[PDB]
Amino acid sequence: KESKQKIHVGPGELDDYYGFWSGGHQGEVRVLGVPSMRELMRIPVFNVDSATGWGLTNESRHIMGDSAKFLNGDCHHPHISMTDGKYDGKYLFINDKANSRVARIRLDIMKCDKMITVPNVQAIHGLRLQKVPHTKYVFANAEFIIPHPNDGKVFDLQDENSYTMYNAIDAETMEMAFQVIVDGNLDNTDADYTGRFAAATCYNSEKAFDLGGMMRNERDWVVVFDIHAVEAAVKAGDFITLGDSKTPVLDGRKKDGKDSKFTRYVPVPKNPHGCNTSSDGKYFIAAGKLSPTCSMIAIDKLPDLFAGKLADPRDVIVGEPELGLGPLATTFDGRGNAYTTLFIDSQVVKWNMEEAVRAYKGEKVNYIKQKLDVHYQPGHLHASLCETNEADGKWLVALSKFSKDRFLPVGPLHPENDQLIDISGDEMKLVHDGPTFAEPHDCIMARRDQIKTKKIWDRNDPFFAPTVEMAKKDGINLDTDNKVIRDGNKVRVYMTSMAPAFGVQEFTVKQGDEVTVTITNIDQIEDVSHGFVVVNHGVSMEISPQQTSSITFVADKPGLHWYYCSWFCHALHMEMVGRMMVEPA
Amino acid sequence: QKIHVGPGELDDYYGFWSGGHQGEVRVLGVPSMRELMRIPVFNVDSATGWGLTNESRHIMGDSAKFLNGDCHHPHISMTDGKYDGKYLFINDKANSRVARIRLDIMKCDKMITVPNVQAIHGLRLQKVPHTKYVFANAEFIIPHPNDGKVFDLQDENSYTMYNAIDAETMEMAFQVIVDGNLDNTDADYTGRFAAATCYNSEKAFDLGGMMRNERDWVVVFDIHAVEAAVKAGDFITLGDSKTPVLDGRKKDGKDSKFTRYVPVPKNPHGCNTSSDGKYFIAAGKLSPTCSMIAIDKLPDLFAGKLADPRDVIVGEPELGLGPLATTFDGRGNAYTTLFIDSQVVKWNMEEAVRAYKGEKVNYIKQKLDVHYQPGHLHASLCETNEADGKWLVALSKFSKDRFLPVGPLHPENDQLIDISGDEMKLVHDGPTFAEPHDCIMARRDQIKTKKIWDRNDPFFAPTVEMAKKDGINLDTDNKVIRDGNKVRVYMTSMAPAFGVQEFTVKQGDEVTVTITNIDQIEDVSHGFVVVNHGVSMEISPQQTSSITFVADKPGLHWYYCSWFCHALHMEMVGRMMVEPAWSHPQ
Ligand code: CUA
Ligand code: CUA
Ligand SMILES: [Ca+2]
Ligand SMILES: [Ca+2]
Ligand SMILES: [Cl-]
Ligand SMILES: [Cl-]
Ligand SMILES: [Cl-]
Ligand SMILES: [K+]
Ligand SMILES: [K+]
Ligand code: NA
Repeated sequence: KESKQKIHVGPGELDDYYGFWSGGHQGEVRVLGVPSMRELMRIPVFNVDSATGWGLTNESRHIMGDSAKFLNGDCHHPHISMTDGKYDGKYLFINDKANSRVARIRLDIMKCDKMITVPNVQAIHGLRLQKVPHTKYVFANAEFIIPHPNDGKVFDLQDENSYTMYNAIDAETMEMAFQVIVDGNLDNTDADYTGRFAAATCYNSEKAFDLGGMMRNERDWVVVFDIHAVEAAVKAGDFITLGDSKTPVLDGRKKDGKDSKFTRYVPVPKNPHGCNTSSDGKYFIAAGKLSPTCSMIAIDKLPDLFAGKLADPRDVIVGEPELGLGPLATTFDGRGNAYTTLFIDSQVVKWNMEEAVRAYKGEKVNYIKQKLDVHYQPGHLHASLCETNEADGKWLVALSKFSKDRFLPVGPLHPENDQLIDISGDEMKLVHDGPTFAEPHDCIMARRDQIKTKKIWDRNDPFFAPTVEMAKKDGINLDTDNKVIRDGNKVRVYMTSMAPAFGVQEFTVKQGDEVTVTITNIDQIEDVSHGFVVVNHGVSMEISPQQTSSITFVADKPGLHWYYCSWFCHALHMEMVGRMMVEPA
Repeated sequence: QKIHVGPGELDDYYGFWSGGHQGEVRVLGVPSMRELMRIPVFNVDSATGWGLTNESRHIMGDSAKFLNGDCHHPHISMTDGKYDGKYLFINDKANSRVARIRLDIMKCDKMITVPNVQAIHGLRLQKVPHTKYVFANAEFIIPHPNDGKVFDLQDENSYTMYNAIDAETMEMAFQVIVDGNLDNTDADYTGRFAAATCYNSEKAFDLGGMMRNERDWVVVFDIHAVEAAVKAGDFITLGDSKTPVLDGRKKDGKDSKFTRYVPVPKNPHGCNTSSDGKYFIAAGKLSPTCSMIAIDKLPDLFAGKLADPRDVIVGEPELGLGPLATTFDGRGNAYTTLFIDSQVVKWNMEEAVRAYKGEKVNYIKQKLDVHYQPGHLHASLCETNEADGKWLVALSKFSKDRFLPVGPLHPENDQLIDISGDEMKLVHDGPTFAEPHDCIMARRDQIKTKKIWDRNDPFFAPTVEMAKKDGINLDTDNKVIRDGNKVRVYMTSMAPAFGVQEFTVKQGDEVTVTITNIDQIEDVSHGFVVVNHGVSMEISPQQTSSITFVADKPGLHWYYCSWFCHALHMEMVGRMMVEPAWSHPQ
């Protein structure tokens, strides 16, 4: 009834929830403790991390594939895998708008373990997960219409072969499952609580490239996907492929006004943005952005819509409440209220969904409960467990783009303001302003008990299994060996490390040799991480307890070159060093 | 003392944290301990494009090829022994660099690779009469020349050097060859003396060798003597570097004019100047002590009026297991991390001095448990004669069970401690990524930042020069300049529209995009990302930023604004059209 949760997490006390923040155009994922709002860990994903060597090590570059050549990413939408509509703590997925990727993070090790470049698209933006029966598919929007093929003969966005596609990735294999060509474009997406339906907002129904063109239509739409119908067509072989990708491609466009089997287009005003599934599974709610509304699609009416039982796609709209200026996203407390960010008015508005549905029928009922000022210009917002049937109505985070005077000045570039709001009672209460770097757009919270992590690595972990395989071809037992393998101009150093000593403390090579150093940390004490840096060679990486990590570099400078442990690991940490001796050409 | 900063309240101090082996500098508010900004330095930042933009790579020079750094020691420029808020400097141990950050724009504006050395570790600034020199230690002994003919650390031409960088020019000023090696460093309150700890007086490469001697030393530098030798032209140069090199090694037991070696146990680490200017305090690490060098006595030591370099030691208090660093409250107390005992020990410097003369007095005042294994520690304004005795941060290397589990890699634990009273009080546990080693605090009124860029700012003046060569007025022009296989796009940006919304190139063209943000509203930053080309940068109000990339893929390629700038931010986009190679001269 009253909103009175405690926010202080004192020394020695622990946070109640994990928070997983997108890193925005900085490209990483950040783990926070909630309600303290402190950053506990950074998980490199699309960024190159000097500390752990993500982007430099062989294990990381193998996961990134050819996209290892890119040093940037732009991530917005972190989501946790589900079983039976509840978080299962297995995986976190996130998009990369800058280089068109999806990444998977394993929540037991808190590392990115798979990455895919989505084929034949540009800019992976919207991303959310199937909820029921479990996260079989990752659903991802490609935002920008492009020519097909994109070979430089045709540039017109109006061409019959210019379009974008909705993407489904197999969550477990991290291979593409299928793609659906759509009209217009794609902004954000969500899924239902059965597995049959997904939905995405579109703001460029006009297929224009200019600002005024993209705002011409009074209504764009939410495109709804009959995933069962897509799956049936794939199983029957009723698909095409594009370019050199084997991914099954289904055509979800309207042809001469005739609907595809795979899609329905529900008109929604106007350049709508957020696309959020209510926790009771009743509605896809589209945030109206240029229209001061949200539109509520009754998921219960979608089978009739696809069966041809409804005379008009607008018939699945059962509410369209007027809320305020610039609605961008919606979340849920599991008590029947929705909470929507108003970018222009700079507020969070709390409103009762069933009352909004009755107001749409002509009933005189006030569905707006409260408007709370936020600081300033909120984008997305997220209530604890909102993406699950266990939405607990405890905490809300609103992620606001202009912090202005809310923090000390730090130069021309400002932090975002991610504000923690207590929603446990009848009144929302602002309790903490959290400055963050580079515009997290969205975040996701999980109860402490939904996340189970490893304290030390398993020696059979898939994360470094290819390196274990390399060692096997060299006849190396990584748990014990300290040896230097010579192979023409290639040199493969294998060593164990146990604080405060590297297992190989010197080695000699020829100028120009390509050197690979593989280190296995055989300490068993939790938290005794080691590092490895080769001075003046651009080489740096983490080796945590029982991990094997490897890095490759060319020894292009004759002479003595020191290497050292970068992770303070022991009172003799400064002395944990070695020498690479490079004999001149 | 208020410990919690509520919504709408501001922090009272800035904190500048080192980013450790992550390579950036982090700006925190104190006492909230929240991170307000990240300043990329040695890391590549996807968000702002540091390491990708032409302006950043120009500042990095040839070292722009490295994607890593390892920074430990951030320090703020001083005038008359007080922070003046102009510059922050920090080391790079990984690739042997020093970087300068301009505190008005909160960006690294200068970087230097220190010549003929390996691993820049210790770094601190001259205090008096102002920060003319940045002092930096090269940690590892190497051969000179390091050409692969000699590897022996015991060769007469194998050594390391102490380094002085001109703070304003960010060019080398001089280097001093030393015996042993170099760990941490600090400077006095006169400008004459600096000092550095050494742990490898043995010139060894193995753990046992490096621990062999019961004492190493702190080496003291007479900067007046170095300066006088440099003006007299009495120096040599190494390799292709023109930096004056002076010889501070002993030769057959005889001291050089530039250095004195004060025996100190044992593999000492921290080297900290007391805020009253009396002492260089070396933390004994493998010896459970700190050693106090009376800066008073250094002139006499350099004049030969003392029988034993130890005679400048006036205190050696026994404190506990693994002393690593010392800081100061400005009330006559010192605070020392004990890495092994996992504590901060508060002690009275004058009473330790009296105890050294046999007067039995208990100089130890309190020991506070920290969590766990503290390295460096920093009290507010400790590096100045304004040491205010309010806040202390202890930066601990093992956080274990102090935060929620996050997998095998744990955060560090930087703990905020109230030292305003007689009793140290632990108030906040602050988790941090990648091992900040040290940090530095400044009062809010010691830092003055710009809200909008100046159009003549040196950060992008080279880009303005390039534009002028093309006849461009960056404040107004939206033009595509063609120059063979180079294409130079110049545009203004004003939310929510790029001033050039489309341009066409040939496959293989080298494209430079230069964008000047002509919005005047504070906080209205723009971004620029080219999809699937690895291209990303920030353009803040009144900044010009530029980036260069190869249009290696035919077809249409979207670009977009990455910084939420406007209600129509999703629609602030453009298109690069790349004509296929088969349609152009092979
Ligand atoms: Cu291993 Cu420090
Ligand atoms: Cu410009 Cu968003
Ligand atoms: Ca539209
Ligand atoms: Ca020694
Ligand atoms: Cl959304
Ligand atoms: Cl309620
Ligand atoms: Cl120090
Ligand atoms: K912002
Ligand atoms: K650590
Ligand atoms: Na992959």
